Amino acid sequence: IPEWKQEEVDAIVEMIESRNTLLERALDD
Amino acid sequence: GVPPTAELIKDEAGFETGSGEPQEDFVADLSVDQVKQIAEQKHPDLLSYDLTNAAKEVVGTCTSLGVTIE
Amino acid sequence: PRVELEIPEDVDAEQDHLDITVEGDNGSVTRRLWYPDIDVSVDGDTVVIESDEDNAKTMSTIGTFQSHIENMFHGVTEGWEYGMEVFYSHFPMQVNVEGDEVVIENFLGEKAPRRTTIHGDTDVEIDGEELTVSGPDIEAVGQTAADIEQLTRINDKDVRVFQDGVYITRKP
RNA sequence: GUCUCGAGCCCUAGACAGCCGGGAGGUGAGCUUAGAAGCAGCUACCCUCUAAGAAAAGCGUAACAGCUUACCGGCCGAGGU
Ligand SMILES: [Mg+2]
Repeated sequence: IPEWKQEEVDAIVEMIESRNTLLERALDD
Repeated sequence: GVPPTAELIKDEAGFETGSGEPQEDFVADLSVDQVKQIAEQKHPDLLSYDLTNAAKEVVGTCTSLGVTIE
Repeated sequence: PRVELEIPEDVDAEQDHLDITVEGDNGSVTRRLWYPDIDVSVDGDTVVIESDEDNAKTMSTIGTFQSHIENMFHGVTEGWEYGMEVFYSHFPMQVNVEGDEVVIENFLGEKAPRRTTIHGDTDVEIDGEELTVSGPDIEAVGQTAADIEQLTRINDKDVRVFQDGVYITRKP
């Protein structure tokens, strides 16, 4: 798991609380 | 309708030429109030939302010519 | 290895020895697929290309047989289309289809007509300046299309000045 | 050509390739120059919007334009380099 993917998955969660597979991994969270 | 940034710096500086070498040779000079006024003019030209980020684009032409900000 | 190919609803493929015959609404294409230890079969409605060996030389043909079958399916459904456009500069070249052979006359100012031959079933039909080679057997079509362009081969002079001849425009 | 073996790195958080889409603005960087606007030459090579996008890597133009290349997204699906 590369570092940039994790910084992005967490940045998408920052705009859910307030790639297509990177959105899905942020939806289940 | 609104003229370019390259032609807007020569009005409120003094000089009309650039330099033989950019950045290294300091020719023109600007200030704090002398950048926030050039930001009041450009709106459909810039992609920025804020009035803070709109200033960063004007500077992105100045340091590459030879301008020191006070 | 084994590769299972799904045959469409419009398609029907029959086997007799090492020969594969593919029938459909556009025609019937018969082919002979042969190579060491590779066996092709029809499991009711699926085509199976299987061999006990996994060496690169065998894998080369298993792959080639797949594209020979997959392309035979397109042959009996939609068909194969090669588009050609006749080009001339100074001489009024005439390309007319006579019998089971396409003929070109007055090429570069020649008294003698340049004639090729239509391979198999393939339909070569002309609409003025255009020509469209069509048929089910890609083997015959691609070759009949080639034969036409190649018939205007000029080795004796510079092709950059002497550009006369039918060329391929559309590749499927 | 083909066979066997080891090594580092990438990959279902979807790799490699291919096909599609996008390839943005401040801005034609500035100087040189009648002119040069990614791409003659000198020097710099900076920041906005964003999922990306070079002060442009390769061609192309008298110059634009055009075509791509880095770079992002999609399709696909298994190993790849
Ligand atoms: Mg000679």
